[PDB]
Amino acid sequence: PRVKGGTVTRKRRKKVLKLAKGYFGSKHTLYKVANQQVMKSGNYAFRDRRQKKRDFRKLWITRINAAARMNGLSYSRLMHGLKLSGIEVNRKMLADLAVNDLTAFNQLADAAKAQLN
Amino acid sequence: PKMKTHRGSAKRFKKTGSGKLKRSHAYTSHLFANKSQKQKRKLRKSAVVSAGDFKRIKQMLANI
Amino acid sequence: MKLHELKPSEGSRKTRNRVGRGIGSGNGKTAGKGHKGQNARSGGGVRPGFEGGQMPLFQRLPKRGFTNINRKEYAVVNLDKLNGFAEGTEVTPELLLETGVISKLNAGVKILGNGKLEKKLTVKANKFSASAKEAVEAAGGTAEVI
Amino acid sequence: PKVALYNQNGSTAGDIELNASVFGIEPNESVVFDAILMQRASLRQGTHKVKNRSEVRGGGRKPWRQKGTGRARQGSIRSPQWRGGGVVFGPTPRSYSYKLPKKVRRLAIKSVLSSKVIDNNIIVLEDLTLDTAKTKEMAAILKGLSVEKKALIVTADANEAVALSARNIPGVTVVEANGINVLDVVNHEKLLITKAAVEKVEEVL
RNA sequence: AGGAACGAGGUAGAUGAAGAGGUCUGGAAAGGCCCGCCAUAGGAGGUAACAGCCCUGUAGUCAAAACUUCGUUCUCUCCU
RNA sequence: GUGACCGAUAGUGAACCAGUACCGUGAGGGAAAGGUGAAAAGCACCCCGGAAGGGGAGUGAAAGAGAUCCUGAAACCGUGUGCCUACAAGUAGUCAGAGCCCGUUAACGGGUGAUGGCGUGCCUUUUGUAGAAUGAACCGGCGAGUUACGAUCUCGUGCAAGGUUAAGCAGAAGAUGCGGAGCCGCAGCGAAAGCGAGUCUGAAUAGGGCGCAUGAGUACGUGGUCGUAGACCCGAAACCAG
RNA sequence: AAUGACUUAUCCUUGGGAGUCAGACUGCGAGUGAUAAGAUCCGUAGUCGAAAGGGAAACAGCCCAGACCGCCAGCUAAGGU
RNA sequence: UGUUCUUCGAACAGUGGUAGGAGAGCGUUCUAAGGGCUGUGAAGCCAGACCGGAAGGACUGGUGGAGCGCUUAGAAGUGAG
Repeated sequence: PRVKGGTVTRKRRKKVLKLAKGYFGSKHTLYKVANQQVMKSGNYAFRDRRQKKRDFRKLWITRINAAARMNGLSYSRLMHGLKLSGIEVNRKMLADLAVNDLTAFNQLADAAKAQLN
Repeated sequence: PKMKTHRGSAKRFKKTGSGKLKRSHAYTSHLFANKSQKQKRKLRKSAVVSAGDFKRIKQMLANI
Repeated sequence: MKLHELKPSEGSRKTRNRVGRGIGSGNGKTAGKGHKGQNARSGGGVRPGFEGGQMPLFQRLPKRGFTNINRKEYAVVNLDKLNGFAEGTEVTPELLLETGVISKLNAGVKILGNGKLEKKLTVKANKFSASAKEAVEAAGGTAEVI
Repeated sequence: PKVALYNQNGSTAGDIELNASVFGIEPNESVVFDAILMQRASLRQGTHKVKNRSEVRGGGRKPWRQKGTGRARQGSIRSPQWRGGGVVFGPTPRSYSYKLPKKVRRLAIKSVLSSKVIDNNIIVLEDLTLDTAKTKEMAAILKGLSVEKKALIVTADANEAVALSARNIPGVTVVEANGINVLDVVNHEKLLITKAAVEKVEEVL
């Protein structure tokens, strides 16, 4: 028998175009650029899901460096003090929230001061 | 239609008992003054078709 | 068997391999034939008896004639086939053909001495082997050439 | 197999012992499946045909020359990518017939008869006495044996009163004793078979 | 190497069963529920929406003034 | 009379005034184009307008059903509205992200997003392409591993050292029942005569090659592949006949 | 290549199905060339081809390291503060 | 996904990939089996913030006005950038 196949193609095209909603110009309107933009967005989403894990970490390292340099130490000396003053595994964005809850960061900084000398 | 049998390969080769078809040696019809007797007593004997040749020519002799 | 569930035998049927129906399945664009060769073209391909212009294997080897015009195939009856008659009298090719041991008569019947027999048989055939005749005569049987 | 007899009035006292060689064997599911697929094939005609690239009513010239124009090559007026059609392979008229080996056929019919016996769907009616040619009597007979779904009527001597009747009932198919097959047995799920038909198909198959 | 009648067909037709069943939604029931019939007829197409019992119809019983197509008999013709 | 045949780019070129319109001096080539509603009951009448075309009022189950007239997508063209845009160098996205505006198949909600980080389309062909190498203006439809007959292998089924019948005759052009005519295997070797659990070469009761010894095929079905077929689609320049 | 160990889980035979006969760069060792070439032809190891990620500013082949997916977890390599 | 133990299952190891090989699946049309939705509204079209590992699938609201789906099988004019 003969197979026409009319609806499943248009279903695919509308699924791709609804995935490409909000794009600029013809990239939310025409299928053949929307599919390319959706595939490129998938690669970008995987890559940036990898990259967010480390640029958040570098922002927290910056904030901890600023808060430590308020107290007279650099970042590297503060982290060396935290590994020496007991094995404390206090993670860096909780240490960044500790300056939203000052002066709890200053007490850990004094704990770092205590056994660096 | 039926598969044609390669008549030339039917004239050269011969089926054996599975087989490993039988064949004759080359260099056995001409210029015997330039070949030694030890070559001729071995070329007058029969040989077996090698496996690399067998995987190529076994379709040509399917109908025996 | 119930008709509204017709379950096939496991392994008896297989899905036909779709060729050139997308890249995710495998056998995609190039359809299993590689890139830009003669074997990738439509319609072949070369002959099976072709080595790319090298002189082929059959053309390097001599002919080995010949074929006899009137060759008889006196074949085949072994000694173990005669044990199917219990106890059996008058072993005849006209009887052996309708028994089912011999499928087709080819100009005669030759009885060959592979195996052994243990019974008394009156044996009629066209030719006998030297070991088969002695094996019939050692059991007390009679072998006679038609 | 212990199959109770029926005499379409009582019915009835007594029974008939069918042989175990036909109605008592273990059913082979794959054999009946292959028989069903073999029988469903060759019932279809295969009378489907489309015009190939050579068979379309079209000229052999090319619409434009090979080089010079900024268009495609397009050697034929109606190539498969054109609107003129279109198919290189298509459907072609062919026969779907194939034959199973004979032992598989006998095993299929005996196994489907045994599988109907062990499901207690077999009804035995001796001689099928029918006085008139009316289908009302046959419907009353089918009502008296509590048959509401589809059914077979197997008749050894092929009586005309049985044959002309019950062909207007959509679920009832009257078949001869040697005319039995896999599809009618698997399709109706109940058969009404006479003693003469059983005593025929026991020695036929 | 010429014809006359009997039997079956075609070119054309007739007859041919059974429900306005009641209620509901509907623009219209051929649909749902509860109910009875015909059937050698439940092949199909229409009917205001998916008919078996609405129409044309179908299965069977039949018809042929006039053309032919076969089969049988007779006339006729031929024969050591 | 029937289709595990098509349904308006399909199926005859042609479901429609089709070998028609049109093109060519001629031979010849050769289209596109179906659908209101059950019933025209095809909008009486009023108003704007020269008319076309509208807005009411009617017929209709539906008038967004009103003459290419069932349903009516996308490219394309517009009108409104929520949020951002006139210091900004951007394969136009993604992650983070305040503000503003709404409430969902209530779900770590949806839309828009100032700003920061990262990021040179897709395909083909290539040692190597973002490539300034090729192809695509966009959207929709159509568009390329099929089928017949043989061969080989795997798996499944039936029977097993015996399996299978073809044509044909009966029989819903169906299954099947009859048909063993033939085919393959049941041990081979030798060029052949021939011999045979052996045979050939050879004077050889020696050696060696092939094969049992140490042992499963057959008939169908699916799948992979190969031959004969345009054979995976499209494409020449050319040749021959009338 | 041998027999005594410790690690590993690979290795032959048969049958079915292929693709590949344009390779490039780097390090080492040769030829041709002018011990010129992002040159040509070889042998050897790696990488690319067919490999994303981090570093060499960008830069297939260099250095470090092989991406099933998710996390707003930590420690490190090359390279840096 | 592979191996071992096998005491519902657990442990360990693996899971970049072109050409290519193998396996498991999702969709389209038609047919056979039963069973079931439909004018108290089918297919189709439009929108949604739903579900599944994927091809995909459901449920609501609107348009539409008459067919469609499910099942286990089987065939193919079997999926378009």
